[PDB]
Amino acid sequence: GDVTVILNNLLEGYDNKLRPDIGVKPTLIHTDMYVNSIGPVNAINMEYTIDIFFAQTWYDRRLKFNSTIKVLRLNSNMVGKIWIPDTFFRNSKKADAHWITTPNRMLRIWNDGRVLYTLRLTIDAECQLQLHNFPMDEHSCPLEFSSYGYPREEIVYQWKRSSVEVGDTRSWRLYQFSFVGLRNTTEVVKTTSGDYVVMSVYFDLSRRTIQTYIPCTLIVVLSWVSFWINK
Amino acid sequence: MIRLHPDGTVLYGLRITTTAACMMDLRRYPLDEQNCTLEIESYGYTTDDIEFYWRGDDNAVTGVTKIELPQFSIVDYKLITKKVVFSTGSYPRLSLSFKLKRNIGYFILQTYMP
Amino acid sequence: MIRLHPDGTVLYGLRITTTAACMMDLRRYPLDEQNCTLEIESYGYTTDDIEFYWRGDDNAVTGVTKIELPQFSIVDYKLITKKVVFSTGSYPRLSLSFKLKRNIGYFILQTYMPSILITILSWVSFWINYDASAARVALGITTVLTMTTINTHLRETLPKIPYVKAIDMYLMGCFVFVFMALLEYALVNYIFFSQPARAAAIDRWSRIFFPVVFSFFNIVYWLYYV
Amino acid sequence: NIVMTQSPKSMSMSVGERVTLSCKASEYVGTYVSWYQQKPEQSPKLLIYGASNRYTGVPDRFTGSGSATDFTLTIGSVQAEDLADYHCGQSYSYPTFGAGTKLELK
Amino acid sequence: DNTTVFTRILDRLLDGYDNRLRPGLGERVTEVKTDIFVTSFGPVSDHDMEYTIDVFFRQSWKDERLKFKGPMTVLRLNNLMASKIWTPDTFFHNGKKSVAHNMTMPNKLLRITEDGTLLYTMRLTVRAECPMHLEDFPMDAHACPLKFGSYAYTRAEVVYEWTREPARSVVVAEDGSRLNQYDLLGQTVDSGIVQSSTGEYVVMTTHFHLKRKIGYFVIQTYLPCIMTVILSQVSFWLNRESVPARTVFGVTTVLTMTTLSISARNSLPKVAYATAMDWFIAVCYAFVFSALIEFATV
Amino acid sequence: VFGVTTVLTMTTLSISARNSLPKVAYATAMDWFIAVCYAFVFSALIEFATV
Amino acid sequence: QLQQSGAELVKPGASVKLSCTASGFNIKDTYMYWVKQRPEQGLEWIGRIDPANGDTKYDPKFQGKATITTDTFSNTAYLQLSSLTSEDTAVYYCARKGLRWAMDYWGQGTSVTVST
Ligand SMILES: *[C@@H]1O[C@H](CO)[C@@H](O[C@@H]2O[C@H](CO)[C@@H](O[C@@H]3O[C@H](CO[C@H]4O[C@H](CO[C@H]5O[C@H](CO)[C@@H](O)[C@H](O)[C@@H]5O)[C@@H](O)[C@H](O[C@H]5O[C@H](CO)[C@@H](O)[C@H](O)[C@@H]5O)[C@@H]4O)[C@@H](O)[C@H](O[C@H]4O[C@H](CO)[C@@H](O)[C@H](O)[C@@H]4O[C@H]4O[C@H](CO)[C@@H](O)[C@H](O)[C@@H]4O)[C@@H]3O)[C@H](O)[C@H]2NC(C)=O)[C@H](O)[C@H]1NC(C)=O
Ligand SMILES: *[C@@H]1O[C@H](CO)[C@@H](O[C@@H]2O[C@H](CO)[C@@H](O[C@@H]3O[C@H](CO)[C@@H](O)[C@H](O)[C@@H]3O)[C@H](O)[C@H]2NC(C)=O)[C@H](O)[C@H]1NC(C)=O
Ligand SMILES: *[C@@H]1O[C@H](CO)[C@@H](O[C@@H]2O[C@H](CO)[C@@H](O[C@@H]3O[C@H](CO)[C@@H](O)[C@H](O)[C@@H]3O)[C@H](O)[C@H]2NC(C)=O)[C@H](O)[C@H]1NC(C)=O
Ligand SMILES: CCOC(=O)c1ncn2c1CN(C)C(=O)c1cc(F)ccc1-2
Repeated sequence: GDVTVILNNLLEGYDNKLRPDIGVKPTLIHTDMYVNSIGPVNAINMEYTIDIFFAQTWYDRRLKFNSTIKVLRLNSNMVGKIWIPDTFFRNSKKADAHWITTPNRMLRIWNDGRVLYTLRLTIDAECQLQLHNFPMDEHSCPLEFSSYGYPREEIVYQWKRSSVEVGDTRSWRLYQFSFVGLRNTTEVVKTTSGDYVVMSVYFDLSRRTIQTYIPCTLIVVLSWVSFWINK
Repeated sequence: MIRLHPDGTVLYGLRITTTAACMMDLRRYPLDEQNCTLEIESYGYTTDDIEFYWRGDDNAVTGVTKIELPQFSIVDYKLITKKVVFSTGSYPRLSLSFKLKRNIGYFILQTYMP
Repeated sequence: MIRLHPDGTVLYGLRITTTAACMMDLRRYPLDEQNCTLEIESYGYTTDDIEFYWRGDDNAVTGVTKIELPQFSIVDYKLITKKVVFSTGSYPRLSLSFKLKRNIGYFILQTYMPSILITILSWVSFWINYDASAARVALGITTVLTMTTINTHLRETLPKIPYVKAIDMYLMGCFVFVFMALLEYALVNYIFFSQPARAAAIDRWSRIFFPVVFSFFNIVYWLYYV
Repeated sequence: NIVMTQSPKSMSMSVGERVTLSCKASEYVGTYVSWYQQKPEQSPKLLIYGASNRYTGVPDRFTGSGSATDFTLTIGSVQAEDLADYHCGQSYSYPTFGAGTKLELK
Repeated sequence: DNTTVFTRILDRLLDGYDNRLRPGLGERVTEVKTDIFVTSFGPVSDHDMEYTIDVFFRQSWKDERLKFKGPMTVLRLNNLMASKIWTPDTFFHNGKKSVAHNMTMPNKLLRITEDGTLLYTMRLTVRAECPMHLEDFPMDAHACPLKFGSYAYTRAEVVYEWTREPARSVVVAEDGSRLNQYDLLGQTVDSGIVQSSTGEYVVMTTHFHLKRKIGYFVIQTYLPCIMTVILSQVSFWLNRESVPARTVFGVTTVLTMTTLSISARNSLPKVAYATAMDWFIAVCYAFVFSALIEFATV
Repeated sequence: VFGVTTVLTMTTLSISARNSLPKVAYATAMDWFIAVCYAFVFSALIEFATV
Repeated sequence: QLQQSGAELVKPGASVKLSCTASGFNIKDTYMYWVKQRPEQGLEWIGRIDPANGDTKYDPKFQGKATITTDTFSNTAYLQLSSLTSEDTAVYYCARKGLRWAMDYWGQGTSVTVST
């Protein structure tokens, strides 16, 4: 009953195009992702598939309702209205979100701003593949995301306490490699428009033809048995 | 992105993946030089209506040096500006063209020496 | 399109392109008949609210007399009207069905002849005298390995389907024939030194018993799978 | 028809002691076992539904654990009033109950 | 004017309906009921380890605000009505690339009873992921799962329960198994609870059982192996004086083994460990070397 | 050896020759040329075999 | 929550009709069960009715001997037996499905005695 009133009050006099705090210090988006599975990795195409659950949080002074209701969950039908930060993956070749039944998106608005926005993804990234280090080869596959339309003066990312998780490492379907390590770095990149804060999470992999060359050499050496037979 | 300005200078940016098509002459295979190109033009506005020009001719295209193909190598790229005439009018055009050269050393051992 | 009328009769026609899925049975492949279907039915309305029926059973489907397939050939098409009952209600269904029959002359020569040739060549070995044993041994070995290689090479160009066919049973039959012939010659070569008349009889009996059994097997095969 | 074998048939335990019951299920029942308590000359009540889930209003000592085909109830500190009958019954299919266990204090 | 009464009823029904709020926000939790009717079980793939499945994913929940008093008592509303009312979000925890058909009009029926009970069903084409264990190839009997749970609503707000008794909920069609390699056995369903960083979410589970057919591989690889081994054991009955004959006889068996093993091992999908056919092929391949070395020492 | 060489070359030629072209019912104007190559080479083989 | 009829005494061969009234919720939401209990034995399932559609199932051993009908308007489910023998002298219960298909709410139970 009253939640409809609260929503109608929040949406009155609300402008979608403008990020919060346009004239003052920039918004500070916290980021936290959960890796579900890592698709097949191939050396020819030089690419790999990942499936994550991207989640990011930011304060917002205009969503400051006051009532007894502490927290209000929301379906994905609300994401279109309130502001949502653009965040693309620089390493992506082909990225698609999931809408199996409905749009997979979540929205949680706490009592004093602090929107929460999470959504499923599926990313294909270019992994710089090197093979001379074998048997000691350790490939590193990067995944680096950053804002697109906002310079460093207008948006800044930052990780949470842990902010990266994994699960069910046995069922990641990757054969030739094996998951070993995981790290996280933040940088600043200059481009045509200005300066963009570029988050970066890249985790390492290790490796564990030779079964096909043997049948050829075997037949070669075996054909020579003819020679020592009498003429 | 959309970026306004105090003097009204709009700035419109995209992020595109184009599977463009270039003609390849293979009479000289595998010792050949390829000229693959990318041609850009307006569509609904004649040359009396809109004007294209590269901004910062020296720095119009960036990031070419970091490009490394597995089989070719980017020798040189040039910039062009033209005016093309169709049946309906005169439309402006910009062109981007960069040569391609093969790595002969990968083919010598594998093909010629037998 | 949309085409109204004075008495309220709407006419709504799309232009669609369906990649339907029809169960194909390849047990009798290469020479088989396939019956593929296309089932049309409502989704939101039960049989109490909507009714389907072809508008003229003779001319409900046109253009089938002109369709040309590179490999198959149309034989006959039928039109059906049914009523299907799921867990929620009774939905109206219409069906389009038309059998498909493959061409014959192209695949038979390509596939079957080599095995028959290998079996006949394995037969060629019997006439040879038992004195030059090495020659018939070499022949009985070369036939086996040539047949195995023919089978392995043929199992690639054919469509990869992981269940049993008829051509595979045929090839395995020919493999069994050549293997039995080689075992027969091994037996003859071992038992000869004790008694010559046994082998001198077995040669002339086998020369006439192998082709008879082979032709009988082929007659049964081509009576049952044609 | 699914059959539910319950063991033991009847057992007696002193006050404040640990008590454990078992309900072996011959067929498959995917964690839909439910334990019912029946005091003498009353109506049965629901203690545990599913597995290791306590129905509201149930004391904290009643705890159960579940598997594919093996199920176990674990009472904590048995009291004076906890003496009653205990029935395990699966509802994966058309439901059927166990034989029943009577627990008299000593 | 026979439709005006129904249009007035419906417009009064949608008067001030807020689709962002689930039914009974401050009251009891919403209890969605689920039911699947698998129309056809698609082609299971060993390489990608995905299996295509078709479903008529049914749902039903009691919404209090949509109650009405009218003559029909069952409204068979169109497909467009489904977007304006609340519709629970139900994703698939392990589905890579699903697709909901849009053939001639969105495939969604929405039935509203007089009490307020809704019905809502789609025609999806699910493409899930099931990890396989090929340690018993080609005699393996592995089970591919399918997990669907609510999203953006914790367990304190939406709870899933199977529409009928769980044994008879996930139904497979009689002649719908357009499947060639494997053979279908049955179904297994199991409720559950999965705790995560956000909260505790309810998660239904379905297990489809599969057993590979061996009839093809019997006449494909095993029987040629057995024939080749029996043939390689024939050499002992040859005469010891005819040396070149026995040498060629022994070598060609190894040649046949190499050809057969190469032809057979190609179809096997890539794995880290060694499959159960590899041991048979290795022993079948070592006995001929044993016979050859035996002839050598003789 | 000579005949085996010719036969293997003819077969490996015919495979790709008919692969480059679609699979139609009737015989193309290249199938006849391939079949004449084929008939001559196997006639030479049968001649050798009977000699 | 639930009420049932009073104690019943009937001669063999006749038929008795039992009632279970649900107060506080519309039965058309959930199912309704019927369970009997012999003296000093385990529970035994009888049937299952769905007041939404009227569908019914029965224990194959009680099939044809028991009939379950419901009155959605008066909010009550009725159990009418067939010609009953002197054997089935036991208490009958009525239940309502819970969360995980566990029959949580039970009636006080009525006692049907077959005497002469
Ligand atoms: C050149 O032309 C082509 C085609 O002519 C253009 O492609 C089209 O581009 C437009 C512009 O974005 C798209 O419209 C919008 O699409 C998004 C996302 O689309 C996803 O779902 C698509 C299906 O849409 C739904 O409806 C069907 C109906 O059954 C459902 O089954 C689905 O579940 C969906 O809910 C699906 O087809 C898309 O797949 C394709 O696109 C992606 C992205 O490009 C590719 O990666 C894929 O590979 C694939 O090719 C995709 O999955 C919708 O979300 C938009 O709807 C919302 O947004 C509107 C604007 O915000 C709003 O007006 C709508 O009402 C709706 O908003 C609703 O939801 C909001 C929350 O999200 C609420 O807040 C709001 O209140 C409201 O309730 C919109 O439909 C076309 O889909 C797309 N078509 C195709 C075939 O690709 C191409 O863009 C053109 N190029 C250029 C440069 O313009
Ligand atoms: C790939 O092929 C194209 C097609 O020829 C090349 O474009 C050509 O580039 C030259 C110089 O780069 C152009 O010459 C110019 O002509 C104008 C005419 O007035 C003159 O004013 C300039 O000073 C210059 O001489 C030529 O016109 C142009 N051709 C076309 C059709 O646009 C391109 O250079 C090739 N790629 C590379 C890497 O060279
Ligand atoms: C291809 O397959 C379809 C089904 O997959 C076949 O459709 C079947 O056709 C027969 C006709 O021979 C139908 O039988 C009909 O029975 C009704 C019963 O009242 C009656 O009107 C007639 O006696 C008629 O014969 C059958 O219903 C229909 N559908 C099935 C079996 O599901 C079809 O015949 C096959 N062949 C062709 C060329 O389409
Ligand atoms: C680490 C941030 O995590 C998310 O942002 C997230 N977003 C959605 N969910 C999660 C948690 N998570 C790892 C799940 O798997 C899951 C499972 C559910 F059943 C329902 C929701 C989620």
